[PDB]
Amino acid sequence: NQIDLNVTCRYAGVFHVEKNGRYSISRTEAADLCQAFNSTLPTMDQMKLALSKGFETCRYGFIEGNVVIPRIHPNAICAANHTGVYILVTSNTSHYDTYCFNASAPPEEDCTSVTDLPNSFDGPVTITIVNRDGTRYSKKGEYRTHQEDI
Ligand SMILES: C[C@@H](N)c1ccc(N2CCOCC2)cc1
Repeated sequence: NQIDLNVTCRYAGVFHVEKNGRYSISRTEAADLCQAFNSTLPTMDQMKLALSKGFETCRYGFIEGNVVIPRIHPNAICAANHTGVYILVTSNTSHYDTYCFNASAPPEEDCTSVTDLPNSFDGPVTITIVNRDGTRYSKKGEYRTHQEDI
């Protein structure tokens, strides 16, 4: 019973979380997942500030109210070569990665690794935080509160 959570640098508190190496998070699971990091889904203003500090990904993820890709450098296979906070407009499907916002993170680029999952609750799952540099932090627990996401 294992969940891998690939996480990024934080930019103005905002970071990206990909579960199990594929788009697999529902909006309800995304809110619960950020809560395990003492975090919330970023507002659009929080994500725009993160972008301005250097944050970009090539993956769709939830923020509060939308699914987006923050882009700095145009790339034909990332948000169709757009820059800025690219907003997904038309999709059939509901599962994406998520972004999270930790208000206690540093104000600008924080590319140290994530070494804790501070607010996970008791549970049976081995949850592994996987950093971009490969360093891992694992803990037994659970973060999902909605049955439909388990
Ligand atoms: C580098 C180390 N002090 C550290 C950095 C970030 C985190 N996380 C906490 C959970 O939410 C995002 C950031 C944990 C520890």
